[PDB]
Amino acid sequence: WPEWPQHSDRTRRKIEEVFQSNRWAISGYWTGEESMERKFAKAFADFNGVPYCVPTTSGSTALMLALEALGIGEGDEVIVPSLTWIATATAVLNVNALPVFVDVEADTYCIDPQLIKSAITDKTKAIIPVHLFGSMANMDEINEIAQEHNLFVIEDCAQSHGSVWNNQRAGTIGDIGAFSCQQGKVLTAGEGGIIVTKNPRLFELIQQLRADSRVYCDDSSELMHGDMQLVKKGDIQGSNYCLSEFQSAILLDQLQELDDKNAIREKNAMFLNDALSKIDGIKVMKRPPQVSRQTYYGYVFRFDPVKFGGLNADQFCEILREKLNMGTFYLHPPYLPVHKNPLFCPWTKNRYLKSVRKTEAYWRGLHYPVSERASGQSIVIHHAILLAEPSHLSLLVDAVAELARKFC
Amino acid sequence: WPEWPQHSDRTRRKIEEVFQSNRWAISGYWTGEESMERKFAKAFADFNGVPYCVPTTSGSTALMLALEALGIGEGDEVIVPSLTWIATATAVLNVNALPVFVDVEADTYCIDPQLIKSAITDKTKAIIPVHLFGSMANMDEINEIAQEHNLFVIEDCAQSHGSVWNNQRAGTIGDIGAFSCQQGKVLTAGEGGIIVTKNPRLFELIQQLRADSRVYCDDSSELMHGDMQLVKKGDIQGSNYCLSEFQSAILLDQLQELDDKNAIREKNAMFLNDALSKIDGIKVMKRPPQVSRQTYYGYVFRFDPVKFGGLNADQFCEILREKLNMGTFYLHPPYLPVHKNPLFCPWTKNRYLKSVRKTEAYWRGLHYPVSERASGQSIVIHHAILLAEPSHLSLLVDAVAELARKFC
Ligand SMILES: Cc1ncc(COP(=O)(O)O)c(CN)c1O
Ligand SMILES: Cc1ncc(COP(=O)(O)O)c(CN)c1O
Repeated sequence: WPEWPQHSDRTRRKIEEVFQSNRWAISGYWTGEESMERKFAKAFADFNGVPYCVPTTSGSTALMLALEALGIGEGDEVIVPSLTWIATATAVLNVNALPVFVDVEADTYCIDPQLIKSAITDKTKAIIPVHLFGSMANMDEINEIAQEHNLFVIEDCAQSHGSVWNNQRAGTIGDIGAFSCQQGKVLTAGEGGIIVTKNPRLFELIQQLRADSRVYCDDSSELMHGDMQLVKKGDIQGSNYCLSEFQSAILLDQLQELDDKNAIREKNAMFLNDALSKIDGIKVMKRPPQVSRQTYYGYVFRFDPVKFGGLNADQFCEILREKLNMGTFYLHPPYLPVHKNPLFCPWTKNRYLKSVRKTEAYWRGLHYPVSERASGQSIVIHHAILLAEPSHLSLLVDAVAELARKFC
Repeated sequence: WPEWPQHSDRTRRKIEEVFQSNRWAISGYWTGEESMERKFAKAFADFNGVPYCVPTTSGSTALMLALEALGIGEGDEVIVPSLTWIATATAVLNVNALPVFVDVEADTYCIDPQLIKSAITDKTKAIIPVHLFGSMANMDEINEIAQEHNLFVIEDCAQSHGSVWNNQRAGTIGDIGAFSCQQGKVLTAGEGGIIVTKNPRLFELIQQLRADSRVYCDDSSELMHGDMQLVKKGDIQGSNYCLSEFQSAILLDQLQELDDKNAIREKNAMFLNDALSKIDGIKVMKRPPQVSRQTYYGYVFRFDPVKFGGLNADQFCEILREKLNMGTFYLHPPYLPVHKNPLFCPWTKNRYLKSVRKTEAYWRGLHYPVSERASGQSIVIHHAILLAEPSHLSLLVDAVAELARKFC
């Protein structure tokens, strides 16, 4: 089976270019030509059809800085989906705000717009929709709600680089878009993050937030070898969340084939959708008409335990991995909801305000039915598998079909 | 003149090893052999003679996590020197605590122990001494004060990798040591950070704080290809501050020659100390008897404006750079004190608690005479210059000597 990550001599070439420039950080001085960071930023901005792009250290930090740039802090509430990686919620706690969970839709696993209004209070300042696995949150409904209630929208696109909703790439629709480039993502450098926005003011603030209150110099063409490209601004307090040049170089390389590989993943995902949907008891995810291009970080399908011998997703996956010989990293059940995830334990850290970290019972006692049911009756196939030949993917289909015949 | 950073085919070899392992992140699965992160951690721990080492994303984040691990948060005060990079103070604000500045010593530019007591209040929980440029803070005095007042000590070693005080490497003396591996530092991968501690409990907490509440599995030798090396713990809430494998690889390479290069820098620094000290009006930094090995991230010497035509450090440096033909990055005046640095502007961010960010007047109105005088009558030579041949360094000495004769 295809493995992940993937590299080529082109990747090595980009790394060699960093060594030749002898500039390993954006805070390093100008050595003659543009930094890998800015070259990648320009390329990704074009890819996303978004005015501004600022690379950073991780998707988690990308989310945090997005919140900081919007002026979110103590006393504020931010609405987030219960089903997602814990970072979507911890980024909120990191800025002293309170994450407020809302359940997801049964057929997309993305935040349910019809449950958002009920969670809005006078403290609500933003919503962080997540385009989970291989689906997009309903940005039409979400932006309508955000507009009516004067709320900001931050798109968590860590699992949807390149997805398109009504001809707008994921991340360009909300006020600020955040991406992760951690190893498992479709665009990766091992570690890495990306922030994008259409607003010029936010672009300046984001730069400062990740470069110790600094911004790019007025004109890079006027720079001489030895001159600093980052200059003081001081409009907003920032810290160091600069991506290394080695990572920006790898991202530049990986980006050149992102659209093509996403196209392959989608072709195969659709193939699976039509094949798996014919099996009684299997339900594929519902694709919104507004989505013209879907990036599949993870291919998800659901099953009815009643029609599959009462198996839970863990057992279902174990059976499939044995039959297909693929690793746990590549075929497994979805995350546990954030409020139930052992990795989510805000109350254990004094750094968090007592008013927002609450107590163990406060979070664990929350109830979000749809999100909770997900890890028990859904199967997630990592995108690398979607790069395999159709003949190979057919084996997965046959496996699910066999298992089904075993209970029919 | 020698430039920085510096690499070799050994550096390229380490990078190729990461590509061969196809594991680019510590959160990636086991691919057969130990991660670059753990190999570097083990090597650096041996280098520092410290029990535990956890690599992270930056020196700024290293400081922040050190504070989080010690339980520092809202309502706490942390004593820091006025003369240092702004991160020493912003890391404190990042955990919702209040940084409290103390002036530095005239002949070392490190926090003045005799001024620390006066700053201690019932809210004080820790002290963050910084081993600035080419000097070490008096750890004897600081640990005595910390012991008497029940305070934690976090050593900011971003500018002193390898320094030795009473046969203990910088960072191993306090409760937790933090290091930066940003491009300009003596040990670098473009971006990067390191945390070290002697305490087993803190080691576990630090791991979780940088890996989303996870720790290393019980035994890596029992791991099969495909298995995750990071496992859930949940004793303390963490976020993602994992160093990429590419960076850990470069650090492993750079570490192998760190001690030798530091030895060269020190030999040359001493040469300069004996030569420059003979010039009327020039004062070298005072080296504590307890320091047996001094890492010179920056070589600093002071001058008496009264004996040097009233020149300020900026003009003095401009003259020297013209005569020696070296860049501003390599020869320049010290930082402005943190409270006066335009990059330090806590009041501009809502993320910070109103109680700790205060106002512009609160910080800018502070007064720390020694730290303030530093940027006006001190010259800093970047460590790369200290790797030059003695004959070349003599040119610097001749330049200062010429300038002196011009005012005599
Ligand atoms: C929705 C979401 N947000 C944020 C993150 C964090 O990304 P990172 O591990 O690069 O800090 C992830 C997982 N990578 C995620 O799935
Ligand atoms: C004392 C000190 N602390 C922390 C830092 C921050 O280091 P970093 O740029 O790797 O986040 C620096 C400068 N690198 C520093 O001099």
